[PDB]
Amino acid sequence: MTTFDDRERAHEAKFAHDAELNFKAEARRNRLLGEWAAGLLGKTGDDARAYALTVVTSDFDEPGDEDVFRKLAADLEGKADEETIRAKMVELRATAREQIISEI
Repeated sequence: MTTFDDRERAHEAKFAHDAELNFKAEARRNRLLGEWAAGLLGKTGDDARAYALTVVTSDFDEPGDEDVFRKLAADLEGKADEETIRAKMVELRATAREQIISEI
């Protein structure tokens, strides 16, 4: 009865016309970071998937806020160095578009 159908995806040239399919890769930078911490925290399957679906802010650019580092170094206590957090998510600017163009 419902008014929806969302089906397979079809990104054919869409990354330089459309918003909707662009948007995911346009951002992505923080969407994949719970999918990192998941495994380290022992989360797998839906335990990973659901956890990943509550990890987005895009913190830690210039000093003035800094909470994600503070929270991760507690949550991930024993599984990430300070530098292991602060060096990682730096590069994911590239990995963000990459993982979409991988898992099309």
